[PDB]
Amino acid sequence: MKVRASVKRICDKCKVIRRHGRVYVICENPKHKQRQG
Amino acid sequence: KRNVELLATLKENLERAQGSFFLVNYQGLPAKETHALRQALKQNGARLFVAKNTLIRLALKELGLPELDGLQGPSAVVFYEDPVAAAKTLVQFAKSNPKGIPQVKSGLLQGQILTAKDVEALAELPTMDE
Amino acid sequence: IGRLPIPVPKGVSVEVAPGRVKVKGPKGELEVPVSPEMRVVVEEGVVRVERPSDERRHKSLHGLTRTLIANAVKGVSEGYSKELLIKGIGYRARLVGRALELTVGFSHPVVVEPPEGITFEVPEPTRVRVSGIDKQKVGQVAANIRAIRKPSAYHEKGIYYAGEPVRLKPGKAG
Amino acid sequence: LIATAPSVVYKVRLKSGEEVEVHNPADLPDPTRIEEILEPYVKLTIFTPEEYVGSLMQLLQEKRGRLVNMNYLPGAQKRVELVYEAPFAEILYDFHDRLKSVSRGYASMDYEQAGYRPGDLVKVNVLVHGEVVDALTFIAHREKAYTMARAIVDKLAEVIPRQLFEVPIQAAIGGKIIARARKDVLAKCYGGDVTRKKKLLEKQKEGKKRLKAIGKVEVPQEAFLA
Amino acid sequence: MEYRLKAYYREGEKPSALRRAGKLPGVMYNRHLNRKVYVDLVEFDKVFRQASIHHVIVLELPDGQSLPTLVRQVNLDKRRRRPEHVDFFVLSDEPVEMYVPLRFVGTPAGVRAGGVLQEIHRDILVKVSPRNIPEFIEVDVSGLEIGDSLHASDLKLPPGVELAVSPEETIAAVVPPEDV
Amino acid sequence: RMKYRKQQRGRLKGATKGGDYVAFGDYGLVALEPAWITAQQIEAARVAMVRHFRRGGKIFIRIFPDKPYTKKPLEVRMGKGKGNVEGYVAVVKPGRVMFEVAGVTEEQAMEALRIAGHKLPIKTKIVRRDAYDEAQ
Amino acid sequence: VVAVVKLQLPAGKATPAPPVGPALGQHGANIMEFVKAFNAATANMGDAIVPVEITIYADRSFTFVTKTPPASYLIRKAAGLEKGAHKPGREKVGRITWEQVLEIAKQKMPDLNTTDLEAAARMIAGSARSMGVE
RNA sequence: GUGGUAAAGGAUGUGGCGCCGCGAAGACAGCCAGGAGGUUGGCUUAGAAGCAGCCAUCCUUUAAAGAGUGCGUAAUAGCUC
Repeated sequence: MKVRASVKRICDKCKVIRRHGRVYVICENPKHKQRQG
Repeated sequence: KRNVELLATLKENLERAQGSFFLVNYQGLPAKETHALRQALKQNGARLFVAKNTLIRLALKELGLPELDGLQGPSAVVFYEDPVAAAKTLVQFAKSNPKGIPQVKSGLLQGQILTAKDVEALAELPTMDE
Repeated sequence: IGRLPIPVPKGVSVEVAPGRVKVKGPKGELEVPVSPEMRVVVEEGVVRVERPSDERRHKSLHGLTRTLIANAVKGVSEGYSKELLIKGIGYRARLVGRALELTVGFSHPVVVEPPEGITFEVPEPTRVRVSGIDKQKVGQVAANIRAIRKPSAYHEKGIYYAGEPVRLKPGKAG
Repeated sequence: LIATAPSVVYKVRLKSGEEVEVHNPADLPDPTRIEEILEPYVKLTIFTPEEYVGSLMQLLQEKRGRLVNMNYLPGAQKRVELVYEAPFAEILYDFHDRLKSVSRGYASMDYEQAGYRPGDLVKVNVLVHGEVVDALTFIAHREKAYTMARAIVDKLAEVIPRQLFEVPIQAAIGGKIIARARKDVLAKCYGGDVTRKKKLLEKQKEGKKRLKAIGKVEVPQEAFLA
Repeated sequence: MEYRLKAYYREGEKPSALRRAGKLPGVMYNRHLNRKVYVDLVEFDKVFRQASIHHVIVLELPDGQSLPTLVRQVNLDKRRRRPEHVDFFVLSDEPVEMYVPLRFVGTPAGVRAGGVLQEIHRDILVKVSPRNIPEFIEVDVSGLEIGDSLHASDLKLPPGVELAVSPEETIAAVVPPEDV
Repeated sequence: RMKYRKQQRGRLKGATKGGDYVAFGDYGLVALEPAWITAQQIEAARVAMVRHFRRGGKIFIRIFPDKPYTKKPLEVRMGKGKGNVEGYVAVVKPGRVMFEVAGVTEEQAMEALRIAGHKLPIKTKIVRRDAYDEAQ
Repeated sequence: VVAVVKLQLPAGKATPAPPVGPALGQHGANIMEFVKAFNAATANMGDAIVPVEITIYADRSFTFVTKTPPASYLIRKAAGLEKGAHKPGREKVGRITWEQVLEIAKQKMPDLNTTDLEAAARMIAGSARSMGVE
C-alpha cells in the first residue's frame, strides 16, 4: 500500500525510513505500508 | 539536577540511626517471590530494611554520602544497605540468611556487615549469623 | 570512549593497507574496503581508528570503519558462522558432500554450487547452517538458500535461523 | 430448483388469543401489534476435541446464545461438552460450514430444541418505488435489520432495468427507510446555447414526473430471487 | 527583573534594523518625563512571559536607574504574532492606573454535577491601588452552574480596595451544555 | 447557514491586508493571507469540531459569514448585470484569529485544531494564551 | 502431589459449573461435586475471597479447605461494603467511619511470603488505588 | 541534476541559529536478572481480579515504587516496557 500521503506512526512505535532517496516507515506489522512514496 | 539532596539523605540514616550495618546483593529471583526476602525481616526482626538494594555510587560508597568511615565490602551487584540496627541484630540475622540459601538460586547472598560501627570480616559473617 | 575500542587478538595479521588491510586466520588473507582519510593506528596490531575529522559523513564512516574491520578479525578467528534451520512436515535435506539438497519446490534440482568460504553443516534432519571467512555474504547466500520459499503465515514450514518467534495468525481459523 | 438455504416458518401467537394461526412469512399481513414472534429453540449437546470452545462460544452467540450449562467430561482428553440454546432456522445458515471450521470439523451435535414466550425478530421489509415488492421480509432480530440489508436488499438490480427512470427501490422494512439501492438528445445542438440545451432538457425531464406515475407496474420481479 | 540599553533613534528607521537585530523598540515614560530607551528580544521577551508581568511592576536597568515600571499600551504584529513595540511607566507619586491581576480559583460548583465549565470572564481586573498590591486577587463563588451566571457583587479586595472599573459588572460565567 | 436580512444584493471586491488580534480564552488558531471561505466550510469547522471534543466539549465558534458569490445563472455567458446568490464567506487576510476556547483541554483540541488545521483552505498556525490586551 | 498449577478464583458459591469448570478440566481436572465439601468452608468462612486452591492428581481428591487471601477484599471484611454496584467510583459514599475498615481488619495479614509488619495501621491505605478506602 | 514554471500535507532532508532535559554522588538509552511485597472489583462476573463493555484521585517497599503499556481467549497466562 503505497499511499500517496500523510504517514504518522501507526504501528504505534515505528521507524522512519531513508533509502533510495525514498523515505518511508516500517514497523512490526506488514499491515502498515506507510509508503507515501 | 538530582544531586546531593532529597531521595539520598534519609537513606543514610538507617545506617546512621545507630550503626549496626548489614548488606546484600541479591535480586536474582523474581520480585513477586523476592518479597519472601522482603518480608523475611519481620521474621528476622520487624520490617527491617534488609535487602533494600540501594543504588551504586548512591550507596556503593555511601560513606562518601555521609562519612560512614568506609564501608569496604563488594561493589559488585546491588547494595542492600540492610539496616540491622533498625531491627535487632543477634541470632536474628540467621533468619535473614538461612532463608536466603534454601530459597531461589541463593535468595540472599552473604555480604559485608558492621555491628555498632567497625566492620566484621566477611569470611566470619556466616559464623556471626547466630 | 565507545566509538573506537577494539581489542584485536588471534595474532592477527591486520595492518593498514591502501584501502585494504591485511588479514590471516583459518585460511585468512582477506582485504577490507576503506576510505583512507581515516586510517587506524595498528601498532603491534591494535584497532584504534584515527578519524579524519568529525562531521557526520566521517563519523558514520567511523563505524563502517570499525565494524567491517571489527568482525573482520573475528571472522578469521574461526570459520565465521551463522546458525540456520528449515523445518516443516514436507521437505528434506542432505549434505551430499558436493550438492545442495532441499525439497520444497517439489520437483527439485534445488542445488546451486556453494561459492567460496561457504561450507554447509548438516546438523539434525532440520537445522542445517553455514560457516566461513565471511559474515555478510554468509548473511546472504544463506538468506539466498533461505530465499527459496520462506514463509507460511499459518502452519510452520518456514526455513529459519534460530528464528524470530514466527508470527502466527489463523488460516481459515486457528 | 433454487436452494433458498433456510425456510424456517416459526410459530406466531397473535394477541387476543389466536394460537399459531399457521405461522409463516406471508400468512396474514401485520394487522395487530405482534406478540414478539416467539418460538422454540435447540440446546447445545455435542462433544468437542481440544480447546475449540474459544471459537464456538464466540460464534455460538449467533442468536443471543445462553450458556445452557458448560461441562467437561473426565478421563477423556480435551473433549468438552458445551451447551447453549438457540433457534432452528438460524442454526441452518452460516452454522454447518462453521461447525467444522471453528473446531476443524471435529465432533458433531444433537439437540431437541427449546425456548418460547419472548424473542425479538421484528419484520424487516423492503422498498422499491412501487410497494410490497416481490415477497421478502421476515423477522430482523438482533440488528438483523441492516445485517442483510446491504446484502439481499442490494439485489444487484433485478438484472433487468426497464426504462431509464431509475426507480429507487429501498427497504421499507419498518421505518423510516434503511437500505439504499434517458435518451441522449441533449447534446446535438452542438457548440453553444446553455439555453436551448435546457429547453430540450426540460421536455424529457417532465416525462419522468408523468412516467413513474402513469407508468404503472414497473415491477420486474421473478428474476433470480437473489 | 530586566534591563535595557538605550538608543537615541526614534520613530522610523533604526529599530527595524534592530528589529532585524531583534533589538527592540522601547519606552521610558515619567508623568511627562518621557524618554525612548530601546529594548532587545528574547530575554525581555522572557520577561514579558512572566505572567505577573504586564501587571506586577518591573524595573529596567539603564546604567544607573533603579526604577520599577508598568506595562500598558503595547504594539503588536500582524505580519506574524510577536509584538511590535512594548511601552512603559515607572511610578511617580500617586499610582492610579492599576489593571490588577486575576487568576480566579472559584469553587467547581458545576463540573461534578451538570458538567458546565467555568468559562472565563474578565481574565483580570482594572482596579486602582497605590503601591500595596497583591499577585493574586481572588473571588470564590458557589453559584456556578448551567448558563446564567452570578455577577461581581462582592469583590472582597485586599488592603487597597476599590471598584475602580465600574460599580460591579459580572463576576464570571459558566457554559450550559444542552440547556441542562 | 448564517446570514440574513440583507442591506443590498451583492458586494464588490478587494482583498489586500487587515487586522485581528489576541485570543479569547487561551486556545486558538490563526493563519496567513486567506482567500474568502465558504460558510459551509466555515460552519463545517464547528461541524468538524463538535464530534471530537469529548463529543461534547463546548466551544465558541468564530468569525462571521460575509460575501455573496454566483455564476449568474450557471454557465451560459455574461449577459447578467451581475446577480443572484448562494454562498458566504469571511474577511480573511492577516491570518485572522480563530476562536477556540473550551476548557475541553489539551491535545484533544490541538489535533482537532490539526483537524481544523488540515481543514480549511489556508495554511494556518496554532495559538493560546500569550500577552494580553486592554480596552476602555 | 507436586502437580499443583496456577488457578486463582473466588468462592463461597454453591455452583462451580458456571465458573470453576474449564480450569483444570481437560487440562487435568477430574471429578466434580465440590459443592458438598464447599460446605466445609462455604457454610461460614471464605466470604473474604478465600480460594482452596485444590491440587492436581489422578482423581479430584475433594474440595475441603481454602487458602487465605492477599486481597484488597480481606482487610475490609465487615460488610463486603455496599458501593460500586452502579458504576464503580463516583458518588455513593466514599466514607463511613474511619476505624470501620481498620477495626475489622487489623488481623489482616494471613498468607503472603514470610511476613509483612501490619495489616492495619501501617498498610491498609494502599489497596484503595486498588479500591477506595483511600 | 537543485537551477528546471505546483498546491496541500508529509516529512529524526540537511545547515546554522536562540531558546529549555549533562544528574561526573553521572543520565536517555543500548544492554542483561528484577520488573512490585497486603498493589486482585462493588456495575461484566461470559472473565478482566491493568492487558474487551463499566472507578483509579490512599498505605507497606523502596531494588521501584508501571493506578500497571503489551499482545487475548477458561480467569489467565506468556513476551514488553
